[PDB]
Amino acid sequence: SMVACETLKTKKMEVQIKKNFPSVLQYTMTDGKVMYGQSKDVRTVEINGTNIELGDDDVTFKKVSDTEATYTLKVKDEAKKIDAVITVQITVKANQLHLNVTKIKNNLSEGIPEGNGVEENAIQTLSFPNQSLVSVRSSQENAQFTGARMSSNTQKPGDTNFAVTEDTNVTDSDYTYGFISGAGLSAGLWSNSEHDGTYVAAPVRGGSQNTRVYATTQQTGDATSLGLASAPWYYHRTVTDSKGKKYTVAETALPQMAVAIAGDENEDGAVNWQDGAIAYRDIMNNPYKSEEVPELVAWRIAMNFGSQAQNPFLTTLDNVKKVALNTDGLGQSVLLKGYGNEGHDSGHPDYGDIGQRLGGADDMNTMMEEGSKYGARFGVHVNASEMYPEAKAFSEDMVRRNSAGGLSYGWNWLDQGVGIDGIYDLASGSRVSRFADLSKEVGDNMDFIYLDVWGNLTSSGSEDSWETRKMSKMINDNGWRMTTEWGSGNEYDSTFQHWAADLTYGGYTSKGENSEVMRFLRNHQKDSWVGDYPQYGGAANAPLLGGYNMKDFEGWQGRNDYAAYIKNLYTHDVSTKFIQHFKVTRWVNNPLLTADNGNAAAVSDPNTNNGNEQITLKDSNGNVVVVSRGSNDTSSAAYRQRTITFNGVKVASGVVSAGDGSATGDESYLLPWMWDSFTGKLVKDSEQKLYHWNTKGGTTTWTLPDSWKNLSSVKVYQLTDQGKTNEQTVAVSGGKVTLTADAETPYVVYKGEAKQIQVNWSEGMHVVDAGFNGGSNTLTDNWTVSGSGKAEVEGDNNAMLRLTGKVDVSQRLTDLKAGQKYALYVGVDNRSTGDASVTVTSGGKVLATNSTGKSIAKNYIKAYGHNTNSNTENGSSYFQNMYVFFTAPENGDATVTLSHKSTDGAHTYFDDVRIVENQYSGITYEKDGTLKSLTNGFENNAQGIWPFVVSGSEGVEDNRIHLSELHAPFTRAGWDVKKMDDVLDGTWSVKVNGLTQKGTLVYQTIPQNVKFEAGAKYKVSFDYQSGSDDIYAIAVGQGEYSAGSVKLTNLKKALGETGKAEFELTGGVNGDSWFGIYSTATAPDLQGSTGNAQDFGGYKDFVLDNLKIERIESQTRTKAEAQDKVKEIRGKYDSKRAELSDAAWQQYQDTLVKARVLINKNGATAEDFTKAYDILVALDEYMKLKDLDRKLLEAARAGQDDEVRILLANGADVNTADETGFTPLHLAAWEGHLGIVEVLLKNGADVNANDERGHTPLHLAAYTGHLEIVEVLLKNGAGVNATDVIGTAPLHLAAMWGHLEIVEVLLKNGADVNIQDCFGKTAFDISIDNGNEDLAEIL
Amino acid sequence: IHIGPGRAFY
Ligand SMILES: [Mn+2]
Ligand SMILES: [Mn+2]
Ligand SMILES: [Mn+2]
Ligand SMILES: [Mn+2]
Repeated sequence: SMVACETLKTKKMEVQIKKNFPSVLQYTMTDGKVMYGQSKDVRTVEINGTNIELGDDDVTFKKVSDTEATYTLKVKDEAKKIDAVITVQITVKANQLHLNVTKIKNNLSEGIPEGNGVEENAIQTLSFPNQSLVSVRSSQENAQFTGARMSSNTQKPGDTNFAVTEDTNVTDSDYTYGFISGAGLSAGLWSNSEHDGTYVAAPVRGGSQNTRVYATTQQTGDATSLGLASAPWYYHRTVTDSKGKKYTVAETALPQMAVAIAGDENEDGAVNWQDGAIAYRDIMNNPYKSEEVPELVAWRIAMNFGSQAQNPFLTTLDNVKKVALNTDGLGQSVLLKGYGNEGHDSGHPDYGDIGQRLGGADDMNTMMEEGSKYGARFGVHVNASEMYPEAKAFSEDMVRRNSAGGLSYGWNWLDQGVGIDGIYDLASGSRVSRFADLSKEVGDNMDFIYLDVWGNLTSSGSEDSWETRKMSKMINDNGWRMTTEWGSGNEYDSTFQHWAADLTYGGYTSKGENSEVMRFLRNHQKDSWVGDYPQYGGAANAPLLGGYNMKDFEGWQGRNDYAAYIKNLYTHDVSTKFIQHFKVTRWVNNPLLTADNGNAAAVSDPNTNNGNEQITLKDSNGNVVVVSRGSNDTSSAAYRQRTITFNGVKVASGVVSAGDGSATGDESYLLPWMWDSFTGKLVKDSEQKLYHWNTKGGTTTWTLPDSWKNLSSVKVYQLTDQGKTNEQTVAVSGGKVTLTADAETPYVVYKGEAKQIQVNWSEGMHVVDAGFNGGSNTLTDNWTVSGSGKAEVEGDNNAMLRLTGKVDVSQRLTDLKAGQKYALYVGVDNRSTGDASVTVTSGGKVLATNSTGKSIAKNYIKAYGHNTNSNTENGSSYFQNMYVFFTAPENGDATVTLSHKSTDGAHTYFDDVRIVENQYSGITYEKDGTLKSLTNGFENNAQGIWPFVVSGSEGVEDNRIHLSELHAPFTRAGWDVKKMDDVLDGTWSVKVNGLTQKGTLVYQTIPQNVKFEAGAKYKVSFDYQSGSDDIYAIAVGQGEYSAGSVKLTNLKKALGETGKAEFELTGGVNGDSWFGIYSTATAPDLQGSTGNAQDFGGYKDFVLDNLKIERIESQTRTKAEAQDKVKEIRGKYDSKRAELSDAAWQQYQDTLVKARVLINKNGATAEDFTKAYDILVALDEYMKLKDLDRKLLEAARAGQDDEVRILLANGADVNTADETGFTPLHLAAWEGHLGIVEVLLKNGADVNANDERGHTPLHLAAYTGHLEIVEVLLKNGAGVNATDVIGTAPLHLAAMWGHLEIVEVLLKNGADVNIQDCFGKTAFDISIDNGNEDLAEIL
Repeated sequence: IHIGPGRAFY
């Protein structure tokens, strides 16, 4: 007969379900234990925020089998435009129940119109308000609720734990995770809901706020019932872009929810959320490829920036092999930041554009295929929030616009970033097509995607969980694992968070996930937690499960310390990863959870670890890991003490070295590494190993694992960048082993003799060991050394080749395409006066050769391995790439030789031999090996801004100089507020972005790139665009750049119209002549532009293209003419010995001696006599200007208003500085010559000019007591709050004497009284110390 | 600490 309910049953449970609605009455387990569903007649369906209560005629039921039932719900509301038919299936399997919405029929629409058009009357949201799928009563024994919300704050737990009492009153209380326990059963609710709600702490959106569980209380007899329901689901959601265009986008997935009923799953004698959590893992969503996370021991970033190609793909593969040797083959995860376009923050959002200067898609695939053999996973950094005009994806529709209709501007660095319209990008199918472009290039070789900045709201004011879910789906659909930037971001699909794994970022409030519930469930699936960083406290003070601590050695934020990188892996990452090979089963006595933070019912046990924190983890093979805290009191030394046991045997003990690098610990471990570096399956008994580490060093005794108990000895190896070294046989006595270790030195333990990991250095690079990673042995096995001098592999960080004396280092070139053009470049730092060379030969015949003398330019590339902060020698690095261009012979025989000619004793450093296919053919030579012509349109640059090299205007930086790319009309002058062209000719140019008012060199040529012969004449020309007048100048110097040894020619404005520059150059006596671009002290004309228009306008920029350097015919001279010119120059300046500086006399004497050597050499010719004469003319012109500058500094000091005007009208530089850095303005302000101060400033003297002590002319004027000069300086734009080297401002100097009216004019102009010097003294403290009570009276 | 082109201390 007719019954109102049915029974669904499994071997583990029976469930009663209502026929009139998809509700459960109760779950009965085989043991007889019961869990309630929804005891009340609740038949509510919410659609588009409208509640519709269903009647008996609105629902039809069908029992499909003993494990499945189907419901058809008629959901109608004429007033609110709702007429739907919802199909719901209820399935049961084991102890799990699933409730899925399998079909949604809309009787008010024909679906979504083509192109994601607006579906009118669309079912946007759907829910079952107070569905109470699982419920607990106040009348039940130990009725509890446990919830988790998102917390990125180390001091604020994301958990809540409370007893369900009669006073419990909740209504749609939203949680990421929710668990109810009562009467011996526990259950959690899982939903695929994209709803965003209540959170504890998160600095961003981007799926941080995803709450999927709704808790509600109802009255059930005289008891209070707490029921769990799903949060609402999105179906056909209507969204709006930044232009006001509306779209309807289909569901990411159909609505799904589930429960899993647990008993005492961990057999600890109690039933709580932890039991429900073990069961929950069977129903919960698992991030795509989360199964490989325990294998990723070595995370790091390989960095590329600004056309430099600091880390080409094949170099990254070599670093993978170096890390594999040092970790004995542990798994790696390499994030390629700058894989595309010109590097990092270039070419966004063109995901398919693989950096051609890195080796393109071919070398990227070789790196990924070969790297996989070593357990290395690769992934790329992408941006879906900011774009650049150069990117082919850049269009008007892609542009995010504000309410006013203007551009939503991002950051300006290399170029101006513009915000992407995130809603358009999703709804138009644009982002998905760009990811498809990348998928076509990488195939199935790439492991992950790294999504930067998602959640910071630069793509739109939403970037919700619904948006993040669609984003994660298009990425996962391409076989890629999801990773993101922010600690809290993408809770549903992310396996890694940069601001979680890199603990140095953003402080204690913006870290990884601070939840015991979340980390209990997912610790083994993600690197999204809080690791050790004592500084942050709370969760960051010695977490028992550890947490990933990420370091880098390949240029990310200038990180290059390989030793520190490896030390870090062993300090924190090996144990964190070991722990991730097990799943949490029990977690008692958590000190972070208290009654005060809403965790009164938190899991406690005074019979477990003395009432202190303990975590029990288990694997699928019944292996047990137990992690214990020494003390639960933070003021106790034992709070940081941790014991790890593997199957009851101690494998780790002690305090870890502070994650913040502040204090070293004492922790030692002997960890069993049982898994392969691939799918993490168990290795064979032969291949089983243990990793040993002793922080302080010394001797420790350990019990070996059970399978090792009957061995008589073990094989112990020390791990290095060369692999396994210093083999030791260690005795095993009673299944115990004694190990002697050096402090912070890795060791690997085997049962027997272990084989060396096979490594073939520099695969695909046409040479073996291009980076010199093969040790001293590389110079015997791979490279061949010849000569009387020495060849050595030097450097304990990034190994280089170091040559001394007459020595040649050669190697045969393999896999070259016959007849094809190649560029071969190599990093070179020559400290010797003797030539350092690179030569390509084919059977004793030179194909191409290049050489350098002493290196004259320090390396300022932050992302580069050998920048001037890395110390190649004597606290500096002059590493710069030296090129040879050749055609591969039909013969097939080619060899590279790196050599040193001198017997100097001084060193030459070589590194990274790069042979690459390249079409550059712009260098022509004379009959003798010298330069005839060099042309460059920058269309075929293998790497960097060659023949130029980046200078030190920003120090060691991610330099705002790169090769700009054409994408018309967006890169052209006229688009938006853009007044300058990015490109002048062809597709590429050299762009300088906003490096104005630096008063120093921006970039320069170097003799290894373009050699100017001594006395020879050259015509240099180029096409340019400059934002304002005299903001950039052509600089011409000899040797290492020094301020006040360079010839400067200010470039006029060429904004939107290409200018042409041309000048003549005479090669200096030492052959070290160069030309470059100099940033003057002159302020740019912003033409009334405001905000971002100042940077996007191009007023502060410099673009250079179509460089032409050609040797020119000079007027021929006889020996007589040259000898007479010697006499002329000697007649002029021989007497001037005392007048000029000692550095100027040696420069004059050097040039004069070298010119006379050319003249008087036996068998000298007309060319030698012409060169000698031209050197003397350039010497004359130099000495003339030097004399005028010295005379200007003497006229400004002595008080000669007439002479100052005369000298300035003739040629004397207004910004000339003496030995201590005093400009004529400094000397005029000090001595008290108001007229001279006015004259110099009228001409264009630098008012903010610093001497060696950091004193500006205002400091000098304030100290002396020159009111008149103080006022005129401030009027011209002098820095009122300018501080010297001791941090002394002009206000302090005026207070020192009692210059009352100077203090008045300073304070009027905005002098800050709060300014403290290095000794913490204000102007107030300096006045009281000198006995000036009248000055102290003011403030 | 020196301040000027002469021999002035501060
Ligand atoms: Mn239990
Ligand atoms: Mn190297
Ligand atoms: Mn060009
Ligand atoms: Mn660019």
